[PDB]
Amino acid sequence: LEVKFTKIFINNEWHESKSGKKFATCNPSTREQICEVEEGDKPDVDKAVEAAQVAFQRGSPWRRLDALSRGRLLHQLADLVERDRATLAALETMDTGKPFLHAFFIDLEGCIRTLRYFAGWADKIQGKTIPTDDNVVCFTRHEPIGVCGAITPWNFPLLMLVWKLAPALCCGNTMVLKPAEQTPLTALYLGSLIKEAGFPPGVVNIVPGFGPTVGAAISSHPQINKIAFTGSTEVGKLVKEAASRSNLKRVTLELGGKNPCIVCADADLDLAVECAHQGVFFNQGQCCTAASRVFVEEQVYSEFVRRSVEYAKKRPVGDPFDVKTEQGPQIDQKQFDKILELIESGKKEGAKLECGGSAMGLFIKPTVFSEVTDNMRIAKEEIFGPVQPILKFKSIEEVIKRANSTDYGLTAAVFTKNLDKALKLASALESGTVWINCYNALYAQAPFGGFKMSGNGRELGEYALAEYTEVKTVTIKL
Amino acid sequence: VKFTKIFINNEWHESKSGKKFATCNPSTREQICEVEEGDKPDVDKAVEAAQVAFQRGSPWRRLDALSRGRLLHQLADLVERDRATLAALETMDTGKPFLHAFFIDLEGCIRTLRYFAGWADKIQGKTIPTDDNVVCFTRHEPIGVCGAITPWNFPLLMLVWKLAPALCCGNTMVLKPAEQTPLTALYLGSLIKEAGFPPGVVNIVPGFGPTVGAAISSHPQINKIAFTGSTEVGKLVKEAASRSNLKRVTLELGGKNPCIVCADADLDLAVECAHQGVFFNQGQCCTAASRVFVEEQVYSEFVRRSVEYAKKRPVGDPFDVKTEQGPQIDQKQFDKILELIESGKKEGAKLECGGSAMEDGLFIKPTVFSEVTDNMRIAKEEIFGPVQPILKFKSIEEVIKRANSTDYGLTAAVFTKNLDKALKLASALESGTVWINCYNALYAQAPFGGFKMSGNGRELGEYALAEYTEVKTVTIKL
Amino acid sequence: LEVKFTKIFINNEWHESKSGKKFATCNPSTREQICEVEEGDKPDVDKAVEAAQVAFQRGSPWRRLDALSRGRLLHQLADLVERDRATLAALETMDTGKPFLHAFFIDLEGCIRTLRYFAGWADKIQGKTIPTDDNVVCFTRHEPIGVCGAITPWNFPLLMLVWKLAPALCCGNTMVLKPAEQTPLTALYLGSLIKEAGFPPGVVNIVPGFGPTVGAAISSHPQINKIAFTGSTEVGKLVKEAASRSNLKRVTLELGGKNPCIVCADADLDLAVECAHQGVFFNQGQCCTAASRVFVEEQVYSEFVRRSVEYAKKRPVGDPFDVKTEQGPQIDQKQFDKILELIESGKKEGAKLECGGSAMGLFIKPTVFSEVTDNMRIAKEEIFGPVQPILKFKSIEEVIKRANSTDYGLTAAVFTKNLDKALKLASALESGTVWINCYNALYAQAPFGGFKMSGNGRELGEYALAEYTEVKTVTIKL
Amino acid sequence: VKFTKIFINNEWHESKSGKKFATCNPSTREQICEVEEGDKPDVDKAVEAAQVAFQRGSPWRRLDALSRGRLLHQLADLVERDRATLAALETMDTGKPFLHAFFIDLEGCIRTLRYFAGWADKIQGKTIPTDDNVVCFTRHEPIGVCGAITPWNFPLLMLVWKLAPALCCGNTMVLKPAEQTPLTALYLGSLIKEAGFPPGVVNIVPGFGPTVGAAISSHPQINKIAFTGSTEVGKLVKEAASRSNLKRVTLELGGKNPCIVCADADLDLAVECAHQGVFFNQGQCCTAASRVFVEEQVYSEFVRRSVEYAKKRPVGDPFDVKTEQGPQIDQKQFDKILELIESGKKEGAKLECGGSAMEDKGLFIKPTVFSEVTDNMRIAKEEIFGPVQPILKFKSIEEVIKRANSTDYGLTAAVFTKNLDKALKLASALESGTVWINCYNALYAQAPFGGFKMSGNGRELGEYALAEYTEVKTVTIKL
Ligand SMILES: NC(=O)c1ccc[n+]([C@@H]2O[C@H](COP(=O)([O-])OP(=O)(O)OC[C@H]3O[C@@H](n4cnc5c(N)ncnc54)[C@H](O)[C@@H]3O)[C@@H](O)[C@H]2O)c1
Ligand SMILES: NC(=O)c1ccc[n+]([C@@H]2O[C@H](COP(=O)([O-])OP(=O)(O)OC[C@H]3O[C@@H](n4cnc5c(N)ncnc54)[C@H](O)[C@@H]3O)[C@@H](O)[C@H]2O)c1
Ligand SMILES: NC(=O)c1ccc[n+]([C@@H]2O[C@H](COP(=O)([O-])OP(=O)(O)OC[C@H]3O[C@@H](n4cnc5c(N)ncnc54)[C@H](O)[C@@H]3O)[C@@H](O)[C@H]2O)c1
Repeated sequence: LEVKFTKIFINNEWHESKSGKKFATCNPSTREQICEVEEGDKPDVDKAVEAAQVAFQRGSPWRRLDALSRGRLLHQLADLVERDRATLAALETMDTGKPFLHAFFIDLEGCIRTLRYFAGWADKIQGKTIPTDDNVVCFTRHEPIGVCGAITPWNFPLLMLVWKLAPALCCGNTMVLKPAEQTPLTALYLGSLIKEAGFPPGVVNIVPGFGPTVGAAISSHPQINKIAFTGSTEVGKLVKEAASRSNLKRVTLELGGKNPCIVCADADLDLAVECAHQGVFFNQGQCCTAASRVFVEEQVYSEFVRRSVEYAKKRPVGDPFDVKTEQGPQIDQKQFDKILELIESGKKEGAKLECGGSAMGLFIKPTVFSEVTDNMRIAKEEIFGPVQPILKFKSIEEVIKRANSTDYGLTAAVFTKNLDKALKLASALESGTVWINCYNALYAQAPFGGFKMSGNGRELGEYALAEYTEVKTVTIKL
Repeated sequence: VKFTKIFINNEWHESKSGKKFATCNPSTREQICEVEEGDKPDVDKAVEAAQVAFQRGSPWRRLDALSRGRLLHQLADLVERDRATLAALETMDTGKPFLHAFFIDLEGCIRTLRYFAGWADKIQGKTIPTDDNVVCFTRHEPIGVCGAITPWNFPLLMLVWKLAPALCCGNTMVLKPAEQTPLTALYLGSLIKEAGFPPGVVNIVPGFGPTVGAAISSHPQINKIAFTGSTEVGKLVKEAASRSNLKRVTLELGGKNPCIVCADADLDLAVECAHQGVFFNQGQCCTAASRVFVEEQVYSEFVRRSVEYAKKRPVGDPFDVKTEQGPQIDQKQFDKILELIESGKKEGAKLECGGSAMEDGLFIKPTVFSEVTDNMRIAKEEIFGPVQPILKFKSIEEVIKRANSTDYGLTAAVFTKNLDKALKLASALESGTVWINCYNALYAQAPFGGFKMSGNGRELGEYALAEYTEVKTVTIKL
Repeated sequence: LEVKFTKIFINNEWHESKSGKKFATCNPSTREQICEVEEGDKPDVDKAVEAAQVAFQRGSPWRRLDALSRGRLLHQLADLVERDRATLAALETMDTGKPFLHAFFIDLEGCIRTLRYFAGWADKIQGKTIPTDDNVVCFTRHEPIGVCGAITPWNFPLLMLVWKLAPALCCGNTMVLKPAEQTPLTALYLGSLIKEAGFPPGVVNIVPGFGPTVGAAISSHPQINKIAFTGSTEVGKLVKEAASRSNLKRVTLELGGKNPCIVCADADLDLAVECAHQGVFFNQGQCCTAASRVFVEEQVYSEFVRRSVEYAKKRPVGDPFDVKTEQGPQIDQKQFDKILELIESGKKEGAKLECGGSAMGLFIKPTVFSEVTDNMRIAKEEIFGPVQPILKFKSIEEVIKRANSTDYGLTAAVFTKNLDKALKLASALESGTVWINCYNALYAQAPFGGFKMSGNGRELGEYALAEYTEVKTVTIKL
Repeated sequence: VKFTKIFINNEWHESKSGKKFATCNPSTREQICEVEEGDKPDVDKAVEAAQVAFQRGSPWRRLDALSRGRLLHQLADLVERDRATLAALETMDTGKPFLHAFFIDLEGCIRTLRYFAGWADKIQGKTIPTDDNVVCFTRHEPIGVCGAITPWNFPLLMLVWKLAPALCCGNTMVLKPAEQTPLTALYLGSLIKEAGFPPGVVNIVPGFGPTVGAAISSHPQINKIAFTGSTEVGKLVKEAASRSNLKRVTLELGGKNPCIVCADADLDLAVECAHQGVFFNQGQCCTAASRVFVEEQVYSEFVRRSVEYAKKRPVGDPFDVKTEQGPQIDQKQFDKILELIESGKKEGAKLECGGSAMEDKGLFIKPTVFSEVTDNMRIAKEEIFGPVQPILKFKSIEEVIKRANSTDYGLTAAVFTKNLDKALKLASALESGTVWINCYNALYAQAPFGGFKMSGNGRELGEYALAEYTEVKTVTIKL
């Protein structure tokens, strides 16, 4: 499979970098180089931001479109992505090491449902008419914010981009996007379909490059109105801070978590075992929603640990293009070493290994730690790799205090047949999403986001539209 | 003056340092009293009080939704009871005409409280259609402990715009008034205790910016901070939030608000509205109409009648029945104003009245400048004083570009009888509020806030609830 | 306690019937006459409708009020009802035979919560701004429907009146009310409070009288815009048909039902026994929400029947004014003879009397039927008196078909600890309200109403506002 | 004409009676085909089929929300693929200019389908805060089996305004097109089947009013009905609904809609708008501008410019690219109109053009303008539904308000003025479901439509349409 699109994307034309520089992207499954990609910088960002400003200029074609046509263009874009679903899944797998079937049936399915879902909102973005006084007409407009910058991570490259572009374009904004340096490939392909669908030049522009260079340039730009970042807490902090330093641009942040997973005695234990396994080990464990703190009630603890080890010892690891591969390699050696060091962490600290604990190329064998306590490091640091740490609890209100004691709050899951327990837990957990008797159940129509240091604002759902619009009161006196 | 101490757990406290700052009457230039000077150790005590008041099982948490509303109505009952006392303190602290604080500043607080009293049992999440065997819904939960930082120009009302939605939504608060204007907030606490609010739901720490405010903005257990004040400090607040615990942030900041006048318009209506829109609150108001664009056909007549309005504006003792304009807040502001006046002369604008102080005394003569251009300082910097600069224009598409030329975007006003002209302008002005044939037309039910660098979220109306709640998704598999 | 209000209420003035006729109202507790009431007719109706028309006329004081003042007037009325709480409760007990404490702590509490809840909606009824084309402004108004008529039954006189008047006034309509002929007293007393709160003349008018006479004049009236009826299916059918044949006025109906009460094996039996008993015998069983069909899984059945009988054998029956009286007399002899004929029915048909079955005065003692089948009379006909029948079932899917087997669908209740059983039943029961491990849990903020033949619109919650507003599209082109 | 039979369970059926009725082209004045004549026993079978398809556990009920939407998009794709065929039949059955049915009627169907396609995964209930230990929420469930009864003036489009929201929300349907205009509905049935809607989700029974329509409105297992047609039959529908099972009812009825012209209006813009608003679809329109109030001081100049617009309006064969007005729908309407015209003279209005038919053979009526009209005349009170523009005269805004609100009708209103306050004051005072300003017939799938007072009950189009096709359930849980 050959990589067509490697340049910078602006006014629906392909540009090479002003500096002339280029950077490489590698296949984590072979460690070998894939291609060279134009490396943009502050000069390239400036150009893209101009373009998106002109395309947003009042009187521009994009602004003159009627709402329903914005939806038509997103439905066409989604049509093209379905036409080329296999290519895109494959570019994604070469760049991230993800199983091809996971790329094809998950990442791409999510991009199409998201794109279609927000095409549906485009003529349904409604403000309000407000009663005040007898002789007054007062109403509200949900106007487009303007120029929106988007900065995405390496673990769900295409999908995270789509979570932003889909509501942004639906609402009538324009965009300058920046993929992670590790994985520019799909984003760039997508830009080819954006031309082929009909989007007027300048509505979407794309500058690949590095964090402290292209990304900082966006976050600090004086004529970008709004920025949406998905990635690490560390960088999220800087992005909000550069945003406020510069022009006070609006900010959406989705960051990581140490997400709890609570198993009650009265759970259906195999559903629970099955979902905590999938929740830990999906996408090589390199996923923001990973189920990295599994609390089990004392009475079913050993039976839970046992059954989980079976699942982990039997999980096929290999070449992501093999159809039976359920786990590929980590993204690169930098993550590889990060993970194994943290396994040492728990060894060094008293946790009980039950399987794995070593490498196997860039593969790490599925690892289960038994008998984990809150103060351990694999219990407080997001591991972001195939490591399942299992803890033990006695009380319902005990487990609540313990799950809520991190600084983060992205996700939680609870497993029980008991109506009163499921709901009482769902209300008390400080989490952006609480799954009950399921894990990784995501929907285009259900909002997603963090409490606390897991982030700001929401993506997906009707709630995404609040992030891409500016509210205007018009008040008329008679 | 009865209330001077730090308010925590419905109790009055001396500063942990024992220090005290003085508050002063800008009319008499005499000192009203001394107020406890808080610092970070005081803020810690208040935040802890608000945390405890917010734990699950807490009296405040276990209250009915509708009970929260009844609590807000009883408070608004109390403010209406002590309405004259409160308006009186506010006039002492700010120099504001007593009748203005009584019929405007105080009237806003009672209706704001009443409006948000009615929202308590109407904060509604969503139930979301997904799959045949899935129940998925969203809950609008309180963010938690909420910080307010308010300015000196509308001390009690800018307070209430924050306190009122916050409580309605079930949060707790730590409030910091401006060092110049602490009294009303300290009095409001006593009414909160008399109203039956459980202790710790509201805590008030008076003191200063780089001290108490900075403590509030970077605290690790404040979840959300709401700021009204200057742009320079708003940036600092958001930076502190971004760098501490990523707390949610609302900003209401200033503006350079245009006031557009077509030859079409009711000139008598425009001249008074523009006049009241520049001079209200001694010009010290976020919504001040500091850039009056007039169509040349009616230009000179506008200047003539505005000059008359200004020459006849009664300036004097705020407590006298007929005072329309009191003294500026303090000597720092006073000098700021005269210095910007002078720059206008030095740069070529045409003085038509005022330009001077009066009895040295903190009063400034109502000042009108004609022949103003966009490059001038009196046309770009926010004066916060009784200075009305009048500009000139010819075409509508010319006026739009000139008005949107700031980095600000709080407020705009348009005067015309032409249906299409009115609506075209309402759509094109990049401002949070566009008034048509009125000015300063504010309602608890219409939201308020800035485009661009004038601010971030919204206060008042239904949109204010967005800023004091967190969206959780609960997804259940069957 | 002496009745003060006996006459017809129109333009805030008391009036004798045009005919001079009057009808008596009697105390079921005694069988004796309480007083005489002016009996209106089509002539008096016509006069009331004109009052409502003039007060709803454009430019009238009522229409000139701002929305938030409609709220104040509702808060003021609620305050009056709370001030005279015990008197209204007593008038209602005199007229219905209801326990005073039930009149005081339920009926009246529901009136005060409803008045206050809909006071909060008045300045919060919002239409929409709709995006279409570049040069078009389109928005909607939720305008007031106009003159609304309201017709209530005898079993909750004040409460059912309030359920219509609170949302109707909240949205700015005007009304003509009609109590049941059996209970006019409290409706009329309320009218005196309406004058005392400050509602403009004509906003509310009351014309007591009989169904086919005053009630038909309302349903048929060419200048009433909306009718809201609570009562019998038979009369509800006629009201809708008269409304259609006349002027096509809008219609709300809340009718009766045969409401199922489903008990699973894993239910908390004592809770389930407690609520199914209370849900049958509340208000002497004379309740639209009554649990006249109790399905039990045949593992707990006899143990359910047993404990049920203990509850029925000891529920104290006596003078509604005695503190410990939990069951008063039936509304009159006509209702009395309906129930005990219906008992006979079940005897013939093979049901097992477990207790009761006889009279004692106008009192019926708690009667429980066991071994009850779908085809029995007491399983299909609304008993509307203290008769608890108990059925038996094996499957979830069986009980689902059997409960939906009616033409009615007002309420349902479900008892189980099982998360999946609760929700499955909740989604599958064709009922306007489904309770889970509770019964008769009503809130001002939660809508109420019927599926199928149990009713049409909804009452309470935001959803009631739809029944009292008319939608207008305004579309402007530039 | 490939499709003439009864559509039930995505199959085709002959009437149980074996009877058929004729449909005829109002331009040829000849018969197009025969269509099965249904009666109650066929409506029972269709209703039955709609129930089984609606049973819990049925395919349609197990689809996820988004796939319901994907189906509606898929059907809108087919309507656009066969756009010409569908617009043609419509012109054959109605007399409508082909180009009007292609660019207006058929375009409204595709946008309506596509707008409500997007709503299927966005029908959102509420969660309600009550007590510390209570979970309370609402669900917006499908009402169940829905029946539609549509008129002959916009056959396909009035059908789609009903089918689209209903399907979106997961209902099933029994449709009945008007006996004059069955063809498009039966063609639609094929496209619903080719789109892969499960059998029974949509069922179509052609036939007559006191027959099939009455059978539908009184059916004990139809849960909800949506009716567009005349007021007199709308009353009958609601009555039958009340006598049977209290099924929910939506009514879109007629109007006598005012069109108000201020002196400060763009007169050229008002003239054409007023003209196209009276004469569209040969005047046979619920939105028709059947009462043109003009201010005295542009009055006679308005009349002058309208006459010119009328005398130059090309009447003729609907398939000629330059026809702007075809023939009336049949002889019955034809006589209605002429009989209302003559009474116009009898009562003293000033004919200014038209007032007669044209051919001896044809069903064409000359564009007819009346001046010097007054509120008491019949052409000012009764709905003409034909090419007749009566122009009235007024002085005051408060006077024009009272006069315009004086009907029992209240569907639609139009105001022409440049004055911001005049515009908005009238928009609040006019008791009408839709008030246009400086435009006419400005309809969008996103904006609701329907009557005040006797012009109807509910709304169609916009989010408000979903309210008529769902049933609200509260679920309250105690902990
Ligand atoms: N040495 C450490 O302590 C440490 C800790 C954690 C992660 N890391 C490194 O960061 C990576 C985390 O992976 P990730 O992509 O999911 O999260 P990330 O936050 O590092 O990157 C997310 C997105 O933000 C961009 N970005 C990075 N820095 C930016 C900046 N200052 N301004 C604007 N944008 C910026 C990135 O190019 C990317 O597109 C790891 O590969 C690891 O090498 C290092
Ligand atoms: N051109 C200038 O010299 C300039 C510029 C900006 C601000 N200021 C000062 O601010 C005042 C403007 O009036 P204002 O009250 O409306 O705006 P402000 O900037 O002083 O902010 C007002 C509120 O924010 C608080 N605050 C101040 N500094 C803070 C900090 N570092 N962190 C957290 N909170 C802080 C203050 O206690 C006050 O309650 C002026 O009087 C002036 O002294 C001056
Ligand atoms: N006042 C009048 O003069 C007047 C007005 C309108 C229609 N009509 C006559 O009605 C016929 C159709 O005109 P229209 O389509 O505009 O209005 P309409 O109300 O008669 O028909 C609309 C729809 O309702 C159906 N329908 C008719 N009677 C029904 C009934 N009893 N029960 C259930 N459904 C029924 C029809 O088959 C059609 O589908 C014409 O023949 C016309 O002459 C007369």
